[PDB]
Amino acid sequence: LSGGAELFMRRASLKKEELVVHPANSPIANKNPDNPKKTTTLSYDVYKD
Amino acid sequence: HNDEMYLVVQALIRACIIKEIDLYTEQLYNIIKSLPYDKRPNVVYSDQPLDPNNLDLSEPELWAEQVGECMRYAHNDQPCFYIGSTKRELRVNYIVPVIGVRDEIERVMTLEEVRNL
Amino acid sequence: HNDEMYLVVQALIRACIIKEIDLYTEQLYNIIKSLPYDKRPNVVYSDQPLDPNNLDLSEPELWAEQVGECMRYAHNDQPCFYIGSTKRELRVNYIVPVIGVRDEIERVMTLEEVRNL
RNA sequence: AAUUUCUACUAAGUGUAGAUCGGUC
RNA sequence: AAUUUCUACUAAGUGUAGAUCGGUC
Ligand SMILES: [Mg+2]
Ligand SMILES: [Mg+2]
Repeated sequence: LSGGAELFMRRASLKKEELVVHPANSPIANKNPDNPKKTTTLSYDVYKD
Repeated sequence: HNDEMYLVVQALIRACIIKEIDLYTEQLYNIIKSLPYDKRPNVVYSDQPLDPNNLDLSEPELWAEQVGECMRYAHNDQPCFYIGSTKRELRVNYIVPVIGVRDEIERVMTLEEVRNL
Repeated sequence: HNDEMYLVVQALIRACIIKEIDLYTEQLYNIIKSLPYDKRPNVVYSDQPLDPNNLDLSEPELWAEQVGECMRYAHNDQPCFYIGSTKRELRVNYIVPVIGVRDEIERVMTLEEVRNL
């Protein structure tokens, strides 16, 4: 170890109005053309940042 | 209550128009999310009511870059259409797909999205 | 032009209403076709403009049989909804999801379709 | 498109693949 | 929900697993 451990608190930037999600149980497309699958589906929320 | 109800009728005409655009945005969102990001059309974007059966090819705001990332609006859950890559932040909510690349595009390309696949 | 345009505007209001019903039928069609036939809601069926925000449970036509076999009706591209099994042949295209068995049921249960699973 | 921050993903289901010492223009 | 006809399916992607002889209230 060494001295100078620094704990940084960080505030919020993205407010609750401009959140965009990948929803639950919806087959969305896939970006990579080298994907052997073509769609994917989860059972919960995948947000944006 | 004469002209006030008249502009209310105009607002209801714009309501049926924006719900036709939202319906075609939903079904068009389904046929676009059916595509694996390579057979996607080059799509005109707008944040204005864009009415694909009454499209005007006049202004130079017409653009033909390939669409993607059509995810929600999770306060109101929408199909959202980034006009470039992931890191361009050009989210919109009104789209009309057309034929091919830029410069005096062809006219409409209505309901031929199943012929893209 | 005094009285005829009045019912023309009423026909446009009914057009906006039936396009709301068609839009909620589209989103509801997707959220029901994303369910594996066991967690399906018990669905009121009709072939009439059914408008779940303006629902009136006064008639004895209320019924809550579990929905199944929801698929495509490509002659006008309409989403078709069977209501029994495959072999009951009672296709409809207007649906309202509620909970449970028959008789003076829960009322509407709109916009809670993600809570089915 | 979910991260200690950055980038390309969904990649076996609130993640996965890499990389990062430093407060200063 | 595709069949020589019927049924349970989607079952590896214009199909899979079975069964069916007679014309006749
Ligand atoms: Mg990223
Ligand atoms: Mg059958």
